[PDB]
Formats: sequence, C-alpha cells, structure tokens
Amino acid sequence: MFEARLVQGSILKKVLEALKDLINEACWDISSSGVNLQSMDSSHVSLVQLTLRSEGFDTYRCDRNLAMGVNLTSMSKILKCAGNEDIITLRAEDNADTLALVFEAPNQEKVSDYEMKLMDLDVEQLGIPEQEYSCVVKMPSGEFARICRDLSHIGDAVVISCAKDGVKFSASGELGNGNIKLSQTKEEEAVTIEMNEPVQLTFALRYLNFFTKATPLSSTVTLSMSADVPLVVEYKIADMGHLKYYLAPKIE
Amino acid sequence: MFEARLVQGSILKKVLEALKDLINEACWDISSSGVNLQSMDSSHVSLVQLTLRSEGFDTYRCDRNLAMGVNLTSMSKILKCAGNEDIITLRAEDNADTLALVFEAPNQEKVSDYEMKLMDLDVEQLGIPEQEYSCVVKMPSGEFARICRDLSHIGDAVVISCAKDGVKFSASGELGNGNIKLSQTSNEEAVTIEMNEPVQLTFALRYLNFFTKATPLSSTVTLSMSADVPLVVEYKIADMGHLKYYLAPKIE
Amino acid sequence: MFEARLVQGSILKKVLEALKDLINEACWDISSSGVNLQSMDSSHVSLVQLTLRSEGFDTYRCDRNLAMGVNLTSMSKILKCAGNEDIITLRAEDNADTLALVFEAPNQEKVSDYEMKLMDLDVEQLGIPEQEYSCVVKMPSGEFARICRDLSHIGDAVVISCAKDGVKFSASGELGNGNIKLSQTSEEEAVTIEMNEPVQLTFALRYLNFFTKATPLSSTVTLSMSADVPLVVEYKIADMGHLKYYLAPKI
Repeated sequence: MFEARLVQGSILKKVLEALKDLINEACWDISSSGVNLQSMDSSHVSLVQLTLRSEGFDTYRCDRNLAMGVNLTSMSKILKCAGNEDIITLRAEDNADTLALVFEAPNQEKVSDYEMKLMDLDVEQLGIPEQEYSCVVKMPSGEFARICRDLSHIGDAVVISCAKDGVKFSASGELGNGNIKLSQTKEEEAVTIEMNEPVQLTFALRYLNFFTKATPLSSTVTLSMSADVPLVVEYKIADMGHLKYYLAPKIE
Repeated sequence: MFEARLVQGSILKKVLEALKDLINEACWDISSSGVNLQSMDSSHVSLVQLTLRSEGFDTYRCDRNLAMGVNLTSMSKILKCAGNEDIITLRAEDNADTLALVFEAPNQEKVSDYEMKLMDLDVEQLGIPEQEYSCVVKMPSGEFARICRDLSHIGDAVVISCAKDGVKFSASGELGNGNIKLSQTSNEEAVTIEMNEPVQLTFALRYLNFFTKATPLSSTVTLSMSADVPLVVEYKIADMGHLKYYLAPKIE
Repeated sequence: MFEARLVQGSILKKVLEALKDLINEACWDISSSGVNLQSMDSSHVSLVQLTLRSEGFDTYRCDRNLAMGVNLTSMSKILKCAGNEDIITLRAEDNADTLALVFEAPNQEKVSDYEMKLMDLDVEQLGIPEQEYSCVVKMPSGEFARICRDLSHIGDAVVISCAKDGVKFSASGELGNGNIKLSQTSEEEAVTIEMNEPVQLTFALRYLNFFTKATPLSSTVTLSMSADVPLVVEYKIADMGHLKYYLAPKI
C-alpha cells in the first residue's frame, strides 16, 4: 500500500510532458527511498532516468516495493486534468491493478479523483556506471533549448566543442553552417565550466530537442561529457531529485 | 422595417462563435419583444435557444415581424470584421432578402458597413415545454468548460451526479476513469445548488464541449436537470437575454 | 570585402519574414550607397523593392559592388537564430561563394556566427519609373492589415475608392458584400490623403495580404495609386530606407 502526496503538482505535470513523446511505456520503481523510473526511448538510443526522493514529498508511505507499468501518454492525459497549482496525491493498494491520483485545488472546493489502468512490462534494469566526466557545462535550460532548437534549422547534428574559455555549438547542412559561441561568466543564469580535459563530441539534434521538453522543470541544465561515453543532460527538480537524459555520441 | 443598435458588439460576435459550428443554418425570429433564434443542431440531438430582448438594445425598432434565414457560418465571417469594442447595428427593409450590419468604431474615424444575403428556411418550432427542474447548479462558466474539456480525454460521456453537498462529474473509458467533485460555497465565482430531488444523469461530452463555446458570454453557467427530461445549459447574456442549450440524457 | 554592421538586428529579421513566402530566390545588390534588393514574386505579379541605405548601418564598408544570390527561405532560417535585440553584422570576403552573418547579444554573453551558401541567379531586373500619383493615402500599417485580412473572408478582390473626405475599401462575394469607410483626421496614427484626382481601383486581396507581412517594420503604410499603373504599398524602414510592394490592378 503506497501513498505519496506532492504539494507542487506542477512537478509531476512537467515531468510527463518531458517524457510522453520520448517513451511510450515505462516502469515506475516505487520504494521507501522514493519514486524512480529508468527506461530507453522507443528507438533504443537515449536513456532516461528519473529520481524523486521520498524526502521531497509532503507525505510518503511505501510498505511494499511496487513496479507499476504505465502508458506515459495515458498518464500525461490524466495530469492535464490537474491545474499547475494543484496538490497531487499518488495512491496504490497492495493487491493492485490500478494507480489512483487525487488533485486538490488551492481553494479546495474542488477535488478531482482519477484512477489509471496499469499494465504488464518485462523491461530489464540497466547499468548506470558512476563515471567522472571531462567537461561539465552548467548553463541556463532556456539557452540550451534555444540553441538546440535553432541549429535544427541548419543541420541534423550538433558538435559540442568545450574549452576553458567557454563552449561552442556547431552545425552544418544544405543551406550553410553555424557556430554558437558561449563564454564563461552572472548572478542567476550563468555559464560555468568544470573542465578536466578538452572535449569535442557530435550528437543528433533530434534527440536533444526531446530532452529540452524538461526545460520547465529547471532554470539551469548541466551537460556532462567525456569521449567514447554517453552525454548526460541533467535537469534538476530542485530540492527533490533530478531528471537525467543520456545520449550516445556519433562515430565520425 | 427593422433597426436594432447594440453598443456591446462583442455580445453579437461571441454568440455566433458559440453557434456557427453547432448549427449551419438557422431562422432569426425578429419581434417588437426582441431577437430570437431556436434551432436543432446539424445532427438533430441538441436544441439551441437564443433570446436577446429589445430592452437590451440601445435603439430598437421593429414594425413587422421578420423571419430571416441565415447561414451562421457566413454571418460569423462578417462579424469577424467587427472589433470587440465596435457598436453593431442590425437593419432590414420590408420585403427583405438581406441583413445589414454596421460597425462603428470607438475611435469614431472608421465605419464598416456590410450586407449579408439571407436564405429560405423551413422551421418546425418544437414546443420547449417550460418545466421546473430537480437540480439547478449555478457554477463558473470556465470551470464547466475546464471539466468538460478534461473528462473528454478520459471518456465519451460525463455522468453528472448532483446532491445537496455539491456536484460530481464522472467519466469512464479505455485508459481508466475519473471523478471531479465540486462542493457548494459560503460567499463572484461560486458553486450554488437548488436541489428538490437528488439526480444522476449521463450526457455525451462531445455535445457539452460544443455548448462551452458560449463561455465568453458569461462568468457563470447554470445547469438544470430532472430525470427523463433534457438538460438545460444556460449562459446569461447579462441584462439582455440568454443562450440556452438543451441535451437529451443517455438511456441505461 | 563587404562589412555592414546593424545594431537594430530586428530590422533584418522583420524584412525576411515579409519576403520569404512572397519570393524564394533574390539578388542582393550591395553598393557603397547601401544594400538593395529588387525582385518579382514567384508568379510574376507583384514587384518588391528593398532599400537599406549605408547611412543607416552603424558600420559600413563596401570596396567592390557585390551581387549576392540568396535563397530567402534559407536566409530567414538563419535570422531566426538571431534574437530581436541582437546586433547583426553582414560580411563577405570577395573571393567568395558565401555571406557570413554574426549576431551578438546586447549583453554579449553569446555570439552566434553563421555562414550561408549563395547561388547563381539571372539578374533580369527591369526597373519602373518614379511616377507622380493621383491619390497618396497614408494610414496605420495595422489598420491596413486588419482591413485586407477581414475583407478576404468577404471576397477575393478589394476595391480601393479614394476621395478627398477619406478612403473606402469594398469587396463582394458569395456570402454578401462589404464597405470599410475610413475618413481623414485633424497625430501618431492618422489617416491623411494627398489627392490630385479621384481614383477607384481593384486589386487581388491574396497579394495585399502578402505585403502586410511587412507591418512589423512600420507604424504607418502609404498607398500610392493612379489609373492604369501599379499600386505602391510602401513600408518605411524609418531613418534608413524603405520596402515597397508594387501590384497590377485588375481590368
């Protein structure tokens, strides 16, 4: 028997917008520690990894560990029925085939109350080795979104060169080519770099533009890179957990 | 001869948005009492009933009773050419085959001036057998819109249960099911109920979502229900008249 | 070796929105006087004429006269990557097949830097002479846009009657017909007329609605007309140049 109550419902809405189009089906690993999700996209290229620790919920109770299989598109449709200021409460009986959801308003005259059909999923757990990275760029989520969205019009791949001065996003294609140079810095939204070794890597823009759907979760985004290992795009669900997107660099 | 002058042109624009897609053709009953319209939708399920009393117009003159047949899509297109703050004046001669429209600006340096071709129409006026109703829910137009719009994603029909405490909108379907519980209030935008007998009725959501296009006419909406009789969704065109939608409940 | 630097980048963004759909390909005539463009639309009905004088650029250098052929849709896509407050610098190194563009942000955190492939085009640019016109209507760009956009729902053509009192836009079609009467005024957004002779002319609304994509360049628009000659819709790129659209009246 499971019962997590989250006051910032917006978090839960924003998460499923960032995921519904990248992954159709996924397995929610519920624990006393918190709510986890780990999955690869439809086409087995990018890896998603959600962590919502139990400290971050206003109430939390989890007697048995659940492994709820969910259609993320279906779950997104239900969370559309929640206002952004609503207090969302997840609940699941022990002997269960469904997840309940209860949206309370700010006024609390209104009380929405949904029940979602679950499903069977035999997806396999994956290894996320704890790797230290050469370059670690911290920048604003919106600027990373803007950049990835813009270079899409130029080309199908972005080349992220990274030095000590700043970071450089490049792209080539039919109509021409482009270079977006961002230097280090400042207050709130600032570009900062922890750089062991210089890195240059190529990534499909198609997939980065899926990751940037998480942009509403965080003012900042962190990109972590080393050669011959997957890029980690991390959006911090502040004071609560994270949403990490992993992506394999191209070989060319 | 006919000449109604309405200062709040917006009213007339908002009306035809609420109707153009639900009914293609309709007969405008002009009278000394005011402008009326009564019609069933394309597919003979829902009944629409507009009343704009002559007290509510800033000028009003109607010598003979007219029965002007109108393509509501055509009339909508002309009212798009009116600004929201424009002063709209309807005018028609004796042996009429056309409706005039006159848009005066609030800057007063522009004067649009349209003429709309009318048409022949056969209208069998159903006796709307004015009833007293079991439940009469008054709530905010926007919340009714939100609710109907949301539950569409869950299912094809809404079940409006109504008690003394509040009102409960339910829906079932493929992905799961949902319940939106709205309670009454003490003390602008408030849920209030006049409840003779408890009522539970099912309605197609498809049609309620058509009715909610009238939402711009009024901050509040009133739902009136009794068993085995049609639901009345009433949007008040304040200090002027109303726009009522009738709908047949489903049969269990 | 061309190098124009424009502080109001927005100008350059707004221009290419007003052009990309009307003309696919066009030839940019660069000169010491400034940047010019002259072209007819895809379907050889309307004539476009851009002038950006070199006084209006914050830096300007042009050693040789260039004739850069450009895919305006491609160039539009690059200018989307510029913010509205960005400082846009055009540059071309004459032993060249490409024009570079560099957008710096006002704060200068960021410096985007693009390079666009050019193309070969048959510079078949036959000019039209500086006519004096019967009616010259000056009105707000937004109202002209509104009017053209609205009457489209009524009909496929607008009849611009013009008198001393004001100006009258008419249209007929299936559902009915309409008349928008705008009178003159006695100072920001005002309708004013220089009227030698009275004029009535018909124009395809389809094309005027393409012209009104220039509306973001200017608070006002000027319509110039005489019988049996093309209508000039002029959007002033203030303190800098203009963007003129020419259109043949119906018969």
